[PDB]
Amino acid sequence: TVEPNLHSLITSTTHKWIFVGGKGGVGKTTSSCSIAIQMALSQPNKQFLLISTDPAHNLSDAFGEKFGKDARKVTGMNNLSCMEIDPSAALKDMNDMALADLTGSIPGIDEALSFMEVMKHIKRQETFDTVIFDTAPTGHTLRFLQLPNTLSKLLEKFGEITNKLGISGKLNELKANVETIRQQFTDPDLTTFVCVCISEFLSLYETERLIQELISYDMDVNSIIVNQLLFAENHNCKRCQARWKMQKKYLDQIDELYEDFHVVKMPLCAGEIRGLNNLTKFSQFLNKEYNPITDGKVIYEL
Amino acid sequence: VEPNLHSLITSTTHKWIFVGGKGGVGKTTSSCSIAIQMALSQPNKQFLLISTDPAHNLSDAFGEKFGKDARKVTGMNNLSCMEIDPSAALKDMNDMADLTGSIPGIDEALSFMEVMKHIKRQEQGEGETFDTVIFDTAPTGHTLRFLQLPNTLSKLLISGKLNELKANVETIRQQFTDPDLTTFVCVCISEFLSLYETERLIQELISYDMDVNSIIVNQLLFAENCKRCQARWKMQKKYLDQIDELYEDFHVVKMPLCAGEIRGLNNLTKFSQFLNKEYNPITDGKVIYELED
Amino acid sequence: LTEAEKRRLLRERRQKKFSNGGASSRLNKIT
Amino acid sequence: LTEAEKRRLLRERRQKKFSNGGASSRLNKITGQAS
Ligand SMILES: Nc1ncnc2c1ncn2[C@@H]1O[C@H](COP(=O)(O)OP(=O)(O)O)[C@@H](O)[C@H]1O
Ligand SMILES: Nc1ncnc2c1ncn2[C@@H]1O[C@H](COP(=O)(O)OP(=O)(O)O)[C@@H](O)[C@H]1O
Ligand code: ALF
Ligand code: ALF
Ligand SMILES: [Mg+2]
Ligand SMILES: [Mg+2]
Ligand SMILES: [Zn+2]
Repeated sequence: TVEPNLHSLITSTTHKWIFVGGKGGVGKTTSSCSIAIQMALSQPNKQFLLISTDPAHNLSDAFGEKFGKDARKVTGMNNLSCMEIDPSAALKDMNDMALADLTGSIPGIDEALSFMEVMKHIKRQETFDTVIFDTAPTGHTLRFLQLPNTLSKLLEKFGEITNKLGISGKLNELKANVETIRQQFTDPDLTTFVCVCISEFLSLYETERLIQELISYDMDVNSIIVNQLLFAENHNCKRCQARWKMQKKYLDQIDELYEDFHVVKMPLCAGEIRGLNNLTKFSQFLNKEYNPITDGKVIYEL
Repeated sequence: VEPNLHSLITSTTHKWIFVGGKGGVGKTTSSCSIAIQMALSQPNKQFLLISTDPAHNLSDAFGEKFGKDARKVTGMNNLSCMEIDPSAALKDMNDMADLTGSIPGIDEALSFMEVMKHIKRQEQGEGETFDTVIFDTAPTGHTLRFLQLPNTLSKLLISGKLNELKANVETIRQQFTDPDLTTFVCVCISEFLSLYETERLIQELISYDMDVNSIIVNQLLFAENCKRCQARWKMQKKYLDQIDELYEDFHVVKMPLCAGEIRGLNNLTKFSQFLNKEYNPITDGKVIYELED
Repeated sequence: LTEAEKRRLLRERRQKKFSNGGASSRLNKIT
Repeated sequence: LTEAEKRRLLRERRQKKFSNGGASSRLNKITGQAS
């Protein structure tokens, strides 16, 4: 059967691009920090970068130290770095190196700038060995992941306007770069999308639709983290027991819907999970599955 | 400052009510609840709940299917919902562009067009528009881009029909910056990530001259009246003490974590009462267990 | 089953579940 | 103190908290007090 953990991914020697996504507030940032820590600890000789594409960044807030537009090592890690894409700065730099304010607040500019960052890595490919993306909630991340296509068409159309309105070299460079990205993003050994959800109707239904959308783009998804589980069958109050009954109802559907996926069940801990120490502690259960009987005390150990 | 939204629920001036905050805090749940309360309180008025989250949840919340064209919520006479599918909307305009249907920002562009459409219908005395629109917004970062749009666009700006858009942008900017007409209700949970994000969000909104005077603190345990719950309440209480101080000039509406998800008109209605008359853990405790299916 | 065999099998099974009208069916079973 | 007067007082108070370095001060209060 399908191991209920991310060990295969954590030990992958092929993946270059790992997206962590799903509904708002389900634990994308927490999980993406966790996966990254596990990858860096499991593969000491490789360099990892965790990039936030959520315009409302939380990497700094989760680790409790200051990251920004320039990649920077996580304090206490030899081989993990974080970057929080900064649009103001990014556009300020473009303006200097060649308005930048007014386009700096245009809806879509965040996804545009995030993708541009991907393009820079590709061009240096020809660094970090693997990039993990802590993505924006579902709706806007799908727009980002549509970019390779949206973009090749826009560039084609842009070239048509130019022919009519009397440079081809740069369009081709741009198009070639987009193509490399599309090729890599649709290669199962190079990129995967790990979904995060909670065991509730709104999250489950959104996760299924997200996954269908991803598969239709030929993006790989083989892993789902189900977060914030109560495991109240393992001194639990009336509220916890009723809520766990709900969680189990959806967990049963999840087990059937995603029987072909790694389904990784993670506990709600007795506090928020912040700082390297606590994130690492939590992260162990992505590698070796949480067992409520034996590991139960860890949720109080923050 | 009363710990409820009663003043907003019974307002006779508001046309635009945004509901926003960090992901998963309860924007959709709260916006439904606020909308239900207003519709129940003002039967003579028609309310539209619109989702600007591209990953729509209004249909999932109520358990019936909505779309780009307004449809009344089953069991209400004066509450409707809207969820725009950019690909459909654009196809209808084309009939009346798949490039554009998946361009990042297209969601905020169409949400904005809908607002402009409503403004125009009203200025033109069309008999069937809504009195008040409640926005169930996307999580913080993109909702700020949306709210930045009136100004960003205002700067950016056949050419006549260009300046016709100019005048509409200005009309929206005028209304969004009028505290009688427009307000933004923050939703948060009592945890550091949400707290810090909420304060930054509010500082941005105020810099836009958008009114913010109310905050919903959701998913509260109130455990002082199970070791996990006891420890998590201690955490929530620590941030709750900060919230009380920070937002002492705001309506701070404290909502309980219920013993299940809140879906369907009946359950959302039952939750919503506590936006109008503040929840009392000792008195109303039983209610968190009264959700149906 | 080898490591590589199991990987290809699951890939195919995951794919098969969304093929044809699989996706639409999955949505209905959720709703 | 009528509701109109109170509404106006609260509004002035809210705005003042975000004026004159009060904004950065509020942020420091949140981060400064966090673990
Ligand atoms: N399993 C968990 N147990 C306890 N707290 C959690 C867990 N997963 C996430 N959190 C907390 O819940 C909140 C939302 O998680 P977060 O990673 O910010 O979500 P997302 O990035 O998807 O918005 C944060 O306050 C985080 O500390
Ligand atoms: N006070 C509450 N008690 C129980 N469940 C809640 C409460 N508030 C929200 N929910 C549930 O929590 C999840 C997130 O709420 P939701 O309204 O989708 O969030 P947001 O719209 O901010 O993403 C949903 O499954 C919803 O039913
Ligand atoms: F995850 Al949401 F609105 F559905 F923040
Ligand atoms: F609310 Al988030 F990533 F911080 F969905
Ligand atoms: Mg996050
Ligand atoms: Mg929502
Ligand atoms: Zn409990």
